[PDB]
Amino acid sequence: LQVTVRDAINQGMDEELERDEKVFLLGEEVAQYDGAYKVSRGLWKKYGDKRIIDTPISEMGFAGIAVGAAMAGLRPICEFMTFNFSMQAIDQVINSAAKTYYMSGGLQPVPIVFRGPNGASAGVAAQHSQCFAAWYGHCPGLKVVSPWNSEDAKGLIKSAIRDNNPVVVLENELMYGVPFEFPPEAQSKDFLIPIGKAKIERQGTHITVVSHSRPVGHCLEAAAVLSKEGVECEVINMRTIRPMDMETIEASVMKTNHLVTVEGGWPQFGVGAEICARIMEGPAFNFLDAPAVRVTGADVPMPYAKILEDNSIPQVKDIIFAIKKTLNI
Amino acid sequence: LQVTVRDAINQGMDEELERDEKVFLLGEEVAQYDGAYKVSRGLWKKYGDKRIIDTPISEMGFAGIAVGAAMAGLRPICEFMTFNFSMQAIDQVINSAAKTYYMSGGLQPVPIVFRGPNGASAGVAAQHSQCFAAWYGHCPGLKVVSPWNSEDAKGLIKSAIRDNNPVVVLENELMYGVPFEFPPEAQSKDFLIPIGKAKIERQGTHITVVSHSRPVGHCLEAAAVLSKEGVECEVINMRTIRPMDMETIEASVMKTNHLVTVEGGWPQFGVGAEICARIMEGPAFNFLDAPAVRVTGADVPMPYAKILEDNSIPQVKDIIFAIKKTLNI
Amino acid sequence: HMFANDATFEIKKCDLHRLEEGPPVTTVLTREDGLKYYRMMQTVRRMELKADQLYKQKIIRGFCHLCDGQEACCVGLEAGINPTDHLITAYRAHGFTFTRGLSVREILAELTGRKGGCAKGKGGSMHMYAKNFYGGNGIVGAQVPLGAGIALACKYNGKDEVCLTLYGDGAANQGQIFEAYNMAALWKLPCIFICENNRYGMGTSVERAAASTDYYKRGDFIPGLRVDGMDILCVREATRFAAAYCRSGKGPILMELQTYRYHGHSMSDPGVSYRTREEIQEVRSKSDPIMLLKDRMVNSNLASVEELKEIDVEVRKEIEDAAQFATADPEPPLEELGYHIYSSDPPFEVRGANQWIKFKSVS
Amino acid sequence: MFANDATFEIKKCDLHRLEEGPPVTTVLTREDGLKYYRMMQTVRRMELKADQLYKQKIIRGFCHLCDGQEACCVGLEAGINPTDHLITAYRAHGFTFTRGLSVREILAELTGRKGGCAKGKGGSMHMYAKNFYGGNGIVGAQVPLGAGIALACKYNGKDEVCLTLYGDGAANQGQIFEAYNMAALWKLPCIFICENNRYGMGTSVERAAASTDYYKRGDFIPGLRVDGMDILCVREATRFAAAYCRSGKGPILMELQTYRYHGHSMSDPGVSYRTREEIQEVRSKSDPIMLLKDRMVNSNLASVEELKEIDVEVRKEIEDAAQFATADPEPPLEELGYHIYSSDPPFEVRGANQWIKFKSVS
Ligand SMILES: Cc1ncc(C[n+]2csc(CCOP(=O)(O)OP(=O)(O)O)c2C)c(N)n1
Ligand SMILES: Cc1ncc(C[n+]2csc(CCOP(=O)(O)OP(=O)(O)O)c2C)c(N)n1
Ligand SMILES: [K+]
Ligand SMILES: [K+]
Ligand SMILES: [Mn+2]
Ligand SMILES: [Mn+2]
Repeated sequence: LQVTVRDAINQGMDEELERDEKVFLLGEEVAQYDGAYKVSRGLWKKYGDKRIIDTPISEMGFAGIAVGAAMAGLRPICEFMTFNFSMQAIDQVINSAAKTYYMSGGLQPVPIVFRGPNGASAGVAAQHSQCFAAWYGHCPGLKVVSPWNSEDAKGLIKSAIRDNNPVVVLENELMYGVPFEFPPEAQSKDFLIPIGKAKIERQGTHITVVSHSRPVGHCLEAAAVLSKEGVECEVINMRTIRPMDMETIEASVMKTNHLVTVEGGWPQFGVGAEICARIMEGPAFNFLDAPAVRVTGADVPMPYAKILEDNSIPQVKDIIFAIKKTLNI
Repeated sequence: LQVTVRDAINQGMDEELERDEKVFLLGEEVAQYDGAYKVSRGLWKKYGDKRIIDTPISEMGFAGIAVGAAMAGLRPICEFMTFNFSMQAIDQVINSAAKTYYMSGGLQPVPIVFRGPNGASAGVAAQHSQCFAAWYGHCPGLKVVSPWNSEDAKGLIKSAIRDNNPVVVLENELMYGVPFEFPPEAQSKDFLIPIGKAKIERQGTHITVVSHSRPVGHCLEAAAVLSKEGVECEVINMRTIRPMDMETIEASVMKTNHLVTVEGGWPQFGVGAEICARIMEGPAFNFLDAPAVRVTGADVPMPYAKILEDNSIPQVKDIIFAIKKTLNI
Repeated sequence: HMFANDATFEIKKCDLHRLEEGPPVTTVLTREDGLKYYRMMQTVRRMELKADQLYKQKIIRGFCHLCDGQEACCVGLEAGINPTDHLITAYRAHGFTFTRGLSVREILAELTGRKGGCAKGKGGSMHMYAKNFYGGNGIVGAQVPLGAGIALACKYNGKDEVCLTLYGDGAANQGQIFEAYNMAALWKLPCIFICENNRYGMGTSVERAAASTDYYKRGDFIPGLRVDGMDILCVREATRFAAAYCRSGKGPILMELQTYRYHGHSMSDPGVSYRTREEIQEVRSKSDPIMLLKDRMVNSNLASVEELKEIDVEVRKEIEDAAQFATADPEPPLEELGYHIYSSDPPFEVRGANQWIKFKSVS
Repeated sequence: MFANDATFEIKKCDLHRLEEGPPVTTVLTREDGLKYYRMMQTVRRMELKADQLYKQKIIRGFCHLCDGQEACCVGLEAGINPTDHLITAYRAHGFTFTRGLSVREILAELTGRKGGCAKGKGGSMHMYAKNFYGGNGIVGAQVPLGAGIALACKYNGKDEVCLTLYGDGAANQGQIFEAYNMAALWKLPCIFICENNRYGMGTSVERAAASTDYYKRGDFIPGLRVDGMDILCVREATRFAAAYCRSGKGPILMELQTYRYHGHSMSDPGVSYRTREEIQEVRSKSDPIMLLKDRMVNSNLASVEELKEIDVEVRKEIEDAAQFATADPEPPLEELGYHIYSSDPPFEVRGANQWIKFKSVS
């Protein structure tokens, strides 16, 4: 069975809607249009106006409505068409949702999920290509996840929905149409992926390569090329941005002695920045036989032209290059 | 003489207003109320309605108006009452202002300044204590500065105004009433501090201690204590968050072999994370005799109760503790 | 001496927007209700004046926004709704926290940042919650879409409950409020949008901030009414009318309460640079909400001057006790700094000011 | 012998808080008519060509076409001066041309080549010109920007106005209401224009807006509703709204009732939420170009043969531009980091790893 990332997210939501009547989905084009990227296809016809709710283009407003509905006991899935547009609403996510349980001293939970595509796409230029992983990751009171493949996307959307706190689910528009082998355990309505646990996608002994979202697939392509030359990469799919699984990265580097981080976002104050900082502060630092280094998007607003875009996002050759530098090969 | 931080910012704005008729100030209570924290006192009386504009509580809208005016050739200073309230307006800062010169292929510059207090204050709790240095620092097309003392604030506000691009000036409410010796060079109306350049506030041989904003004064106190014990800290005042002066920090570390970063913001994907990752990727890494480590705010939304808040921001004793851990003493 | 069981009073007629008929212009007040509203408003007034004194003695710090002058609003709104209705407001919420069911002790102990406060000292002045009371919100405008979503949940659950969603005159120019108006109307949410107009948004008068100062009409396609927010009986009647309107399935409605705050915007605002002491004194002498009710009750023989004086004594003594409690109550223990980050999760550790400082976080 | 000019009836505008609106008669000269016809036809053929190039994969990402709305960009330009200001959202190829860029520069921008108006840095959504501020991809964001440009016109004192355009979907953005309030408060010379084409992406006006009288949403701001298929209606309304703002009376809202023939963008077939019959009927009975053509021919301002000669010339202009856009080289990789900051010395920008450095020059 192969299932595309978009269909696995769809299954996730569909299964959680059927399971809990308090669950509902709102955002622009989610209902009658079947989803701006077809992720919510068929949900409105199955569940109706009350459960799958098309909104006007009013981000701060409908995110605050979702947060309010959650405070009152419902379990909203608030879609942002992309996360670039969450900027209009980010006060609701941070000040109304993330901080509230703590401010209220544990009286008021906010079981809301914010989801939609994040980071770069193909040719959509600078207002539409931004990655928000490090921005949302920085904020106490939130959980932030970033699936790569179809199992990732189904298991994490289901965990997000079952969580009683705000969870930000940073999808990827280019992964939506990619089919993946879909294990029978992921086909279950009970399939959940724990928030806070990274997954080793490829075992190896020479270098630890950590990533999230789309670039995980490029790290795996990189490791396939490298193992023809006798180099074995251990590739780690973070899954969760906050709280990140540093323990899994540390134990990997204690075996491999080397670390490269790979992300699609801007480099400064980025996800790689935190991983490197933690590795240096932590028990694996003395195990490092070379500095940990970061592979990232280029440090520019995203250009439109194809060749400029190609060179503003990490390519497999950029990953191989940083790995070779790290291994002195 | 002594000049408080609030008065040095007032001086800078007054001088630049007098120098250039295209400069103007807008935001909530800037004009008739003499500023929410009195930073714009006397300016409306001197310059009038056209130049010093009280606004409704409409952050996205007035930030957008300011960005439009800058595009049309004016030179606005847009005040956020605190940077917490900039979240409402952050799309205008990042998508309309920051990315525009690049998107337009160098046709449309955006000479806007966003300024206001940032970070913790006293007993203002979780929606009002957030530091945005790493958030804004992350973004290409923006310049981001964070003054500590009176000299810093005057020279950097003048540089921000003279800059042709969007500049975020992250002030500090608790610093506003603090008096500093104000040398002749600073009292001059030509006083400018280059954006991008850190300043060494104290020379030292044992450890490099790097900070921004209020905690710079806590680092100097910590170094005054440690000096009586034979430990000489070199204290670096970043001044600029983006583009940070990594060369200055590198040259210090190659001398001292030790690094502690100090900031008031949240730790994960914070300012210290980026410095730590740069120091590991750069030429100074091999000069480290210990891991670089970070002193930050506690990783919580800011609590109200005095004893809780006291333990949520870095204290002199936490800076001293980190330093002694690093030196192994 | 026999007291009247009830009396009828004239209340100011509401100005109407898109409504053919508004609340009644007379209403019946029972002696029992009179006595109860009088004690409630006096409780809020005395609590607020105590907060002022505590704040000056540095026992309260950070933000403290007082609502004295506005007690006809929290108390009259409470008098027009059910305990099972919902309410959300901004930061000037001490009176609402009380009318919605918290004790003066818990409120003041939260202001003083002690373990006995309603959030054990985590929240302070701006963030207090109670059942069916959603704060207590410190970002201007942000509670308006929250209140609209609480109305959506009322509609979704089908219990004929409504949500009262309060915002000030300064907040009324927030974009998200307009976004909320449109969705509430589109979906017919049982949301009563309430503008508490005390004439100033911090230091900015309504005339300097709003091109139109008819707040009850800003909803445009949403009907609205403008209500005398100094008159507790006026507020109660408008409220009963607005809640009946939303429960009938007709969708959202706006109510503007014309009221007044005797204090500055907060403890840090003397309140004199943007208005005169005579304006405040004339509002007090002419329209104080407690004085208005007291005169109605005495003149109509619903209560004696001596009965009301005795309620005042009882209330002032309660606030003295409550303040003794809040001032003696220990701070929360340091070890609970990390508590209540996430709901329903296993315990975990939170980093403090450096990596060697670790706080336990439990749900 | 053609007529030098002719007098035409135009539809009366609905008014909100105005005691008189634009005139119900106008004079169109032969000269102006041939000009508007040529411009509208150039826009139409440019858009059709973009659709072609998108299907051939020479344009990628976003491509929102304005065909059907040509009376808007051309009518708006016909009612303002070159020294007035205009800002719109991302459906901007027509306004980019009417504000003075060439079809060559517009199409080379869409194809991502160095001959583009932004050197291939911006693509479809982000094109700028003198007094034309984009070309804005975040819905509603351009409205406060327009009010700010109007703030600058007032500050500078030269009697210039700013036309600030947003679609029906955008009309429910909070920042637009924040902008109406401050523009009224400060009497800004801002003309708020809602280009109502009936759909915000896939959501009809009836499903997004509780009230679908866009010209009245400004509330305390006066408004007019205008037939945006009729270039003469648009021009007259625009002349009236600009005179209004120039006299110092502050902002005004104009709703242009118009229609897009294509989907929301190249990725939207445009038929899950409306019928092909709906579109065909609009185009058959109220196409903006056929409406003008009928006016000119039937009033002897120009001949069927004249207009056909303009069509042939426009086709050659569009063909030449397309040939250039498809053959022009991509920008050179060395310029990836250029123009991050204005008026600064060169610096280095980090690429995909620390060993990749790009020079950035202003
Ligand atoms: C988005 C935002 N902007 C600014 C502030 C600072 N601030 C807090 S209250 C306030 C004035 C609000 O006045 P109004 O809505 O009239 O409420 P009132 O206190 O008079 O009831 C301001 C400007 C804030 N908390 N949030
Ligand atoms: C804030 C924001 N939300 C969502 C989007 C995605 N989006 C782009 S255009 C569009 C529809 C806007 O429709 P309308 O305003 O009616 O303009 P039209 O294209 O019909 O002229 C949407 C939802 C966006 N760009 N910005
Ligand atoms: K959940
Ligand atoms: K500047
Ligand atoms: Mn007010
Ligand atoms: Mn539209």
